[PDB]
Amino acid sequence: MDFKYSRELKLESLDALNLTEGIPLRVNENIDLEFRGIERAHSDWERYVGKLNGFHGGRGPQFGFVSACIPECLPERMETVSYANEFAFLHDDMTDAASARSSASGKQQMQAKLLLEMLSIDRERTMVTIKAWADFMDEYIPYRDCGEKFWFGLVTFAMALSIPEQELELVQRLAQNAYLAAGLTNDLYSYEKEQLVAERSVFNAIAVIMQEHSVSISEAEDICRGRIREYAAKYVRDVADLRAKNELSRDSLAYLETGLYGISGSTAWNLDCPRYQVSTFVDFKTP
Ligand code: NI
Repeated sequence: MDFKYSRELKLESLDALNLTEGIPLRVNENIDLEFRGIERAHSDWERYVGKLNGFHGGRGPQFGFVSACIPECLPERMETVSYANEFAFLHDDMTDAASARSSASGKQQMQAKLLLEMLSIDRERTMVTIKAWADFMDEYIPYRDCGEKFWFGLVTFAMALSIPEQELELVQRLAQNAYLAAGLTNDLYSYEKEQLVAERSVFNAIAVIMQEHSVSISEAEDICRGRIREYAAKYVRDVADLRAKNELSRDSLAYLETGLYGISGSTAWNLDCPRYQVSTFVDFKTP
């Protein structure tokens, strides 16, 4: 990728953790815009939907989820992209909690305001993105909602990418390995806090592995880490081969390369994000 908006960050712990196949960590320079989008999402959520208590979404102590996972996000789209990602965190927690009339009406007002902002930035890519977003708005083999669809919609909007229709099936199929690696790492780092929250009241790969093999948490963590490494290594190999052949469109290769930084960025963010820190646990989280 020809980097214009991000910088590489040295984080030696990633080498020792060995979950990211040596992919470098990159962070968008416009962290301040990401954090502004997060704060506006919180302000709107409290205005339209409900009170926040002990809620943490994409913000981290140094960088946020979007700045690390979409490092080449277009600067003038960062605030809107971060808002939408934070909205998704809020909406997903409320949907988990649930699974009232004025809060659901408030949530559609908040969606409409976001849709208007996106349409004002990029009409055609907004339509691709919201069609991708439509749904959202025993063993490890059956364990796996289409969260890839949210991220596909967000990245293509964030970087003004248009995937040719004739490449979409292939690109989405190859991206699945990056989503599996990042998603398994996510479950690996969220399990402890999730178990704490459930025991005070778990669809997580750690839990699924423990049941499937009748093993302890740390034994399941090792199994999960081995799977993460397989998925990430396969993805890195595929992207490397596609970039060397240079046959796919620039936009499809940009999306797949961004999948690399989604792996390194989400893993680095998981380490100390308050969302998964046990220290930030509260009783009666809202949403
Ligand atoms: Ni290959």
